[PDB]
Amino acid sequence: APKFGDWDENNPSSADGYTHIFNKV
Amino acid sequence: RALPGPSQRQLEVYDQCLIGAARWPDDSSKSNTPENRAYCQSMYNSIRSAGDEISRGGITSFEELWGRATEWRLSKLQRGEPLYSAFASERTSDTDAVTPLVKPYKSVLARVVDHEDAHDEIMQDNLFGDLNVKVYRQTAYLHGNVIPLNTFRVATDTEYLRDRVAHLRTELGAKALKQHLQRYNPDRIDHTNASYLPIIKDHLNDLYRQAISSDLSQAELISLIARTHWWAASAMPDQRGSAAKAEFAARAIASAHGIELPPFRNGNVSDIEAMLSGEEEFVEKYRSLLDSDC
Ligand SMILES: O=c1ccn([C@@H]2O[C@H](COP(=O)(O)OP(=O)(O)O)[C@@H](O)[C@H]2O)c(=O)[nH]1
Repeated sequence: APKFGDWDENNPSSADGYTHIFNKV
Repeated sequence: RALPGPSQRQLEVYDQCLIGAARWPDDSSKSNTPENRAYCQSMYNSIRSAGDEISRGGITSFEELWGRATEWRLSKLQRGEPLYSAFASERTSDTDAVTPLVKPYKSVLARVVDHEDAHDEIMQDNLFGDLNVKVYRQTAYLHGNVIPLNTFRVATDTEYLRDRVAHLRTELGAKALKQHLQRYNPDRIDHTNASYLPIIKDHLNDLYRQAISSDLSQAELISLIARTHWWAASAMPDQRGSAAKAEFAARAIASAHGIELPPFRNGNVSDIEAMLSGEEEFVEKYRSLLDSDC
């Protein structure tokens, strides 16, 4: 099994690593 | 009563240039740079200049101090107005804040999973489905009431993911899968509900007001500095730059009493250490997140 997180390899859809803000649901 | 003010016995430059660094245990390359030493020395210098004014009665409230931190930090942005706005705006209670645990935050995944206080939980996802997550739930205690803070989550059936993510991508589009992972990454920090920040902010003026005593011993001062650091960093009051501001403020109060804290140790990112601990834990571990070696 992959490292924690490393399931997210070469995914163009990988989030960017900084704080994002979103409207509450 | 007035206070000593910043010391004249300054840290060696090599240490100035590491004030407010983010010395990741997985990439202290950025700590060594010309720009980042430039950034850090500037913070060093503007902390003392805030230092100067706490001593004189100039800065009356933690919010005023936080302003000085914000003014400093903004003048270091060479970025523009979306980004400027963020570093300058408090988080508003109609939003949530989220940090995905991708680079440069990978060192954190381990910190959550081997964390004594971690739970094992189930996190129910619209695209991936159900997930086992290791979960650290930072909580403060204030007045005796419990205030949830930041919630770390690391997804742990990794094989299933890389499969399922790859699967999910092609249908909705990376476009539509990115969307999801910006906000719902299996591995992520969910930050303090912006709703708690008025009462935290009140709490911080209380601490600030206390720590600009004259009568306090060295111990009880450092305690009150670690705390102020602890609360401000963990509340994350602003959309961006909270870590920088927390450290700046925590240090400005130090200098107002004539203390000269050293950089933080390597691999010891101050706001993460704070986020991943409870208050009294952090207060007691504080002096040693600091590089206090001659
Ligand atoms: O060019 C920079 C910008 C920031 N930092 C530090 O790295 C952390 C980044 O957090 P900050 O709150 O500045 O911004 P954000 O994390 O929201 O991007 C803080 O400890 C900053 O002092 C740094 O070393 N160099």
